[PDB]
This record gives sequence, structure tokens and C-alpha cells, in this order.
Amino acid sequence: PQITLWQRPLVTIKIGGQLKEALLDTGADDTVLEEMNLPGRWKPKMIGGIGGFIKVRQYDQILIEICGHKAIGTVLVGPTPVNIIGRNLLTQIGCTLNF
Amino acid sequence: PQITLWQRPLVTIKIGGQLKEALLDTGADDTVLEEMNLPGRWKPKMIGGIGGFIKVRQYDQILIEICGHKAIGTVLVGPTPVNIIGRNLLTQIGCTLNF
Ligand SMILES: CC(C)[C@H](NC(=O)[C@H](Cc1ccccc1)C[C@H](O)[C@H](Cc1ccccc1)NC(=O)OC(C)(C)C)c1ncc[nH]1
Repeated sequence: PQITLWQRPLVTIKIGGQLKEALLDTGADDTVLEEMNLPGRWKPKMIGGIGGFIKVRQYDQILIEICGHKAIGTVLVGPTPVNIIGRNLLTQIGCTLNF
Repeated sequence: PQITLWQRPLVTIKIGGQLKEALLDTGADDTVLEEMNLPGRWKPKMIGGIGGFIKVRQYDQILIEICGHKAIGTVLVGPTPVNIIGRNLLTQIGCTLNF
């Protein structure tokens, strides 16, 4: 689909059995989601945005169906206000910015 | 143009006499630029991003040339790590997200 930006670009994603709404974010290098129950071992990481640094858990090899499209990537889980799909997965669903 | 997300979408901008590089960000409702030298009255405002909230000075009706597109809107100047072009200016130059 073609998405105009008059509203926030929100899409439904299905991750580990759960359905969530998330932001197609061109300014996020990483995908960070709010806390949830994801299986597997994870690594401790820290990331920064406006306002500073948050501590997150990284999970590699996770599968996500974005606005119905499958992709597998590193998903960082931890204290974010909104769920963010960043460039590591956006390039997997063939997303482009057009103007 | 058509920008693929394999690298950060940086575009050259012209804001008040000066040349800067900024990120095209669909996860940002506002345009936030790093501490610059802008003419005028500005008003305080606080914004939240993933690691917290920052105090920025707000500017309205500021002209910006984003890639040869002149657009006019509110520009927030403050302590951001990178200059961000958010949806309030992205819609003016006709920028869409596509997949
Ligand atoms: C991993 C993501 C979260 C992170 N990116 C962001 O936080 C980017 C900005 C940035 C890019 C590069 C370096 C620093 C900051 C911002 C996102 O677009 C965020 C996503 C979000 C939406 C709504 C509420 C809270 C957060 N937007 C945001 O911070 O809002 C403003 C208006 C201040 C830009 C990032 N990308 C690269 C390094 N860190």
C-alpha cells in the first residue's frame, strides 16, 4: 500500500502469537517494542533517542508478519512509549520513501 | 526521489541562510533541529521521544527548503542528537511511505 503521512503510519503486526499495532519508522535504525512475552535467550543492550538512553533486551531471529508480510529480525524489547518498526525490518518488507 | 531504507534517509536542507543534513522521519510528529541560530521570537515546549522528554524552543512559520522543495512550518530547536524532518513538514513536500 501507499501511505500518506497526514496521520501516524500505524500497521498491525503479529509477533509471538500476539497482535499489536506499530509505527513504520524511517528514523529508527532498530525495531523496539513495548514489553511483552517473547521466548528465548536475549542479550542486554542500551539504545538512545531524544531524551536519552533506555535499557532493552535483544532477540535475534524473531519472526514478525507486518501489515501482513513475514520478516525475521532483531527485535529489541523494553521501555518504549510506542512500538517502532525500524529500518532493519522496513528494508525486508521492501518499504521506500517517495516524494 | 525514491529513497530505499538501506542507509539512514538523510537529505540536505536549507534553513535560514544555513545548509544542514537532516533525517526524513515518519516516526516524528514534529521537525526538531539541533541548536541553531534562527531569527525571532520562539516559545518553550517539551517533547517526549524514546528515552524521555527534552526542552526545546519553538518556532512557527519558518521556511525550509527540503531537497529543493520549499515548505513552511513549525521548527523546534533544541538538544536532539540529529536534525529530524517530521510529519508536519513531510506532508507538505508530498512524501509517502510505500511497500
Ligand atoms: C532505535 C530508535 C528508537 C532510535 N531512533 C529514534 O529514537 C528517532 C530519532 C533519532 C534518530 C537517530 C538518532 C537519535 C534519535 C525517533 C523516532 O522517530 C521517535 C519514535 C517515537 C514516536 C512517538 C513517541 C516516541 C517515540 N520519534 C520521536 O522521538 O519524536 C520526535 C518528534 C522528538 C522526533 C534510533 N535510531 C537510531 C539510533 N537510535
